[PDB]
Order: sequence, then structure tokens, then C-alpha cells
Amino acid sequence: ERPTFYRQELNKTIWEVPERYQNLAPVGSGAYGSVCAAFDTKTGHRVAVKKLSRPFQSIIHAKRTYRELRLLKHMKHENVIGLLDVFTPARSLEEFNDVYLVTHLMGADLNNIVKCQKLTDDHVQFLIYQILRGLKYIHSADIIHRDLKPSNLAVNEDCELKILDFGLATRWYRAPEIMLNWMHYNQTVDIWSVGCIMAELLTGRTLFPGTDHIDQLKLILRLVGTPGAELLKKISSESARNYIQSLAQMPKMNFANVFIGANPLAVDLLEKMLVLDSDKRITAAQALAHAYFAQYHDPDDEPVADPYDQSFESRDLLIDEWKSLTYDEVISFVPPPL
Amino acid sequence: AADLRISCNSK
Repeated sequence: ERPTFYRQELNKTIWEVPERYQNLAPVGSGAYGSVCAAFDTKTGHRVAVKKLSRPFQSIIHAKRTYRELRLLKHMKHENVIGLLDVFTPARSLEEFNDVYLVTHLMGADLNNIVKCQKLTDDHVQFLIYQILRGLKYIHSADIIHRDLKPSNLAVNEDCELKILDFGLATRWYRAPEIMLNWMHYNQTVDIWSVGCIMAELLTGRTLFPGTDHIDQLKLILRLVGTPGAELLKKISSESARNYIQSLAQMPKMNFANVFIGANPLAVDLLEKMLVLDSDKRITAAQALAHAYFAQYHDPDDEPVADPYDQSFESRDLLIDEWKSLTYDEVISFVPPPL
Repeated sequence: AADLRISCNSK
């Protein structure tokens, strides 16, 4: 059931794709590979086709390519991008060189939405509800997104949202424990990002737009207060602890004064997300049950993920072993239904 | 939450 491929050079890269994909037109992109928008004649939708650049160049890359393919094959949720298709022109493992990924194609991200209209409080409720619902799913597979920000959130005309572009340039949405490498970090770095996104949707202002790491830490500590002893004990680096203790102590601000005029249930949820100690931050599942989302919350329609086996991260393999495992994964891909 | 514009003239 190998399709018919056709090859065509555009922007000095050869694209060799099944004929179901028509009207390929470049849109970038960067270090991981080039992407074209295309029309998928099987499904009737527009899609993004990504050609991986040099997927098997070193051990680090071959493993990275395998990691991304494993992750994308696994993610099956309304609010998380999934893999529509993956293919190679290769007919055998011998001859295997290129990998192409197909996904849905984002019209607008969240910045475009904010740019073309004023969001109501109800829009912010639905948008954030959908992020947390996606996140509940991701986190239940022991996956951490690590790079949530407005431009990694696709949003359509119906205000339906999907989370894109997992890690793995804007630092403003990043939890401080990872920004300054304080510790072995957990899933709630993503909740910190949601708090930053939601605060900015409510006020129109970026919450922590620091010009460098220190400046941003100072903006953050000003709002949430300097760390107490309990958090200080959990910072692994002595230099990090030492730098932190050199700061003048600062109390937590009253969030009602910071977010004047916002729905008080919104502000309350922000205080649950923007907590410096990541062990005290609200989880995605808990956030979905918050009175802020009473119009959208449905505990029977908030699924978790199948178990996701990441024991491959520990394997020590040759380039050709990563590449052959990647090939297996291309061969076993089953597309979404109808 | 209803009927959004996706695209608009500015920047």
C-alpha cells in the first residue's frame, strides 16, 4: 500500500511526497526542518508537511528524531496536535534517509486572535479551560511540554484550541526553577506558563517581560514574594541559594490590586498557578475543577492518555539503531479514522 | 465562546 510519490524541487530542497498532497507552498521554517502548507486531497483539509533536516546526522539527532516521532504518534486529544501522517520515499531501511511529518496546519495562534479582537471573559474561560484539558492529558502520560506560550497555541474561528510544538526565542512564560536551573523540575512548570498566558489575556500586558534572566526573576519575585526557607531547601545549587539569600526580602503582592477589574474567580485561579514553590502549584486536573470553569468543566469529558513508555531515553544505541527504530515507527503508523 | 476573526490588517 505504498502510494505514488512525485518529486519536485522548491526553494532548493527536493520534496518527494505522495500524490495525495497537492499544491505544496513553503512557509519556513528553521533548525529541525522546512515546512510546506499543502492540500490533503484524501481528507479535504489543509495540512503542514514538515521535511526533517538531517534526522540521522549524529547520535544526538537520530535519537531526537525518534523521540519526536514517538511523542507525536502517541498524542491523541482534541486540544493537542496529532500526527495525521508520516512517510518516507524509501522503499527499504537501506535507502531510508528522509522523514516527513504531516499535521493539521494552524490558521492563527493565540497572538493573532488577540490582535484581531478584544476577548471577553467568556473567551478567556474557554481558551484557558482548553489548555488545561490538553495539559491534563499530556501530564497523565508523564510528558512535560516545557515551552507553552501564545505562539505554540493554535486557535480557530470557533475559539477551539490545540497545543503545538513540544520541547525538544521568548523566556517570558518560563517557570523560574527552569529559567535559572534551580532543580530537577516537574510538570507544574507548564501550569506556571498557563498563569502567564492567562494574566496577559486578562490585562493585555505581558506579565513578566524581563530583558534577561535576572531582570525577569526580579519581576517575578516582586509579584510572588522572595522564597521562604521551605523552598530554599529545595534549590540544589548552593550558588543559586546564595544569590537568592542576597536579595532583599519581599512579600507577596495582593493579586486583587494587580488585576483590578478582572473576574475575582480568575484572579483566584491565577494565585493558584503563580506560586513560586512548584510543589504548591495547582495541577492541571485540579485547575479544571476550579469555579472559574463551571460553565465548561465536565469531569466525564476530560480524558487521560494511554501509558507512554519513555524507557528508550536510557538506551545507548548506534546511529543506525536509532534510525532503524525510527523506520519501524514510520512503518507501524496507523492514520486517524475516516 | 463563539465567532472569532483569524486574520486581520495590521502590524
